[PDB]
Amino acid sequence: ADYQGKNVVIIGLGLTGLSCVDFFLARGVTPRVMDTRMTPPGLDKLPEAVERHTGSLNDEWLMAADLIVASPGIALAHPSLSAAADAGIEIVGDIELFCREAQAPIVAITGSNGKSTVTTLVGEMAKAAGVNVGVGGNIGLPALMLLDDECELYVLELSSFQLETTSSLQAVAATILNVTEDHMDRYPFGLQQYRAAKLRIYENAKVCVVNADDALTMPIRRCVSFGVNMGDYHLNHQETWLRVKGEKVLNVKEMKLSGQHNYTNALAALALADAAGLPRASSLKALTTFTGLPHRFEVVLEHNGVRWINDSKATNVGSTEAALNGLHVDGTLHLLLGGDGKSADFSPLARYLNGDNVRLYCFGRDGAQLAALRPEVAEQTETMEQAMRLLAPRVQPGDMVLLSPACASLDQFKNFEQRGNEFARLAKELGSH
Ligand SMILES: CCCCOc1ccc2cc(S(=O)(=O)N[C@H](CCC(=O)O)C(=O)O)ccc2c1
Repeated sequence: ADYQGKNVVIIGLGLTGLSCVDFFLARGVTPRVMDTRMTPPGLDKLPEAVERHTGSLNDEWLMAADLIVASPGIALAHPSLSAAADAGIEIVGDIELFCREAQAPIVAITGSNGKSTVTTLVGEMAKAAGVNVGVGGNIGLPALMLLDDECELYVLELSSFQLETTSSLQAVAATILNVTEDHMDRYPFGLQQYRAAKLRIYENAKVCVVNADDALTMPIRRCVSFGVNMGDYHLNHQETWLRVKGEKVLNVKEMKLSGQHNYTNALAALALADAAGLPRASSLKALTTFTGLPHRFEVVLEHNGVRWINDSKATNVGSTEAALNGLHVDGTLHLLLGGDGKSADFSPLARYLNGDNVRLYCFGRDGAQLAALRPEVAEQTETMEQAMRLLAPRVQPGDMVLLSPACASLDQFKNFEQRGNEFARLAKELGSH
């Protein structure tokens, strides 16, 4: 694509908004930037020659634009964007701009849970094969920061929000790992509308990879499948093995990751890597070396008979359910829940919270709603720190402390990483004498 002479408006700063700014400048186009936040991240990094408008949208700028580059963090349904669309003004996001330029095949991964794990895994499979790979998108570096004509493969995590503004993706391999309720604050037509956004990832994909166990991951109108008991890629319990069409490929005792949902993450990653043409041996090797992502069921302290686990990356109900389903606790589970629940129904969690060995410590915007899952075993505080200091004295040898909050952190924190980092610091303070 050619942007010379166009009036370009970018909505949303941050590293992504900045990567869009840098993208245009390097192409001889000075964009203008707006953000609904008064002091958006990276404002101080924004070059002085770039005009900016913060604290609201600017309809004069939007309606004058030839191209609007919209952060995934702003709804296309926002009246100002709806007005621009009605006017025939083209709206894209960073992923769209990237796809128009990329000169290597793209593996594209979305889903409500497991997408960063599968993304990072496919990256490691490529690295083990000696492929120059760029890994990022919705995690790590924004996609435009990966663009390099020496890159031989791109592996992108894409959110439902990014997908809504992307039209030119033709993935070599694409998957929706699963679809469970999330982002309902952005999808007023409910679960099918959210699903529709993710289904975009399959458009013009060379191979589609679906979850045999989740019908919502399948196109409305074959794909390769992965699953637990069925699928082209499936599990065999003997010990557990990864299998491809009846052939054993890996005894999961060689994996550092554990738990059934990580075994299906492994299958999804292998299916994508196979479709991308990566050698099978090096892909299997990566499965054995990968240790996990920070904030993803991460043991931050195991001391004095107590495991403290940072699962701050659990920003939705289905992710917290993945941590709880099949969870082994010797003594009492001390579960930290809270933040901005994005209008989620938390009741699917209730079935894991029965018995004499669970306590709930509920905080942030939706703390009262979370406490209400089982009031008799729940405490509510304003902050996660308060919750930690409340629970710490009650922790006994055999117990587990688990931050798996089922909510976005954005009511009280910059992001789930800062929430995880704060938890870890507090765990280390409170978990020794
Ligand atoms: C003009 C836009 C101003 C707001 O900027 C944003 C950019 C990206 C965004 C991405 C998302 S998001 O939904 O993709 N990610 C959050 C992350 C939660 C957490 O880290 O605790 C979530 O899954 O709930 C939400 C809001 C966003 C807002």
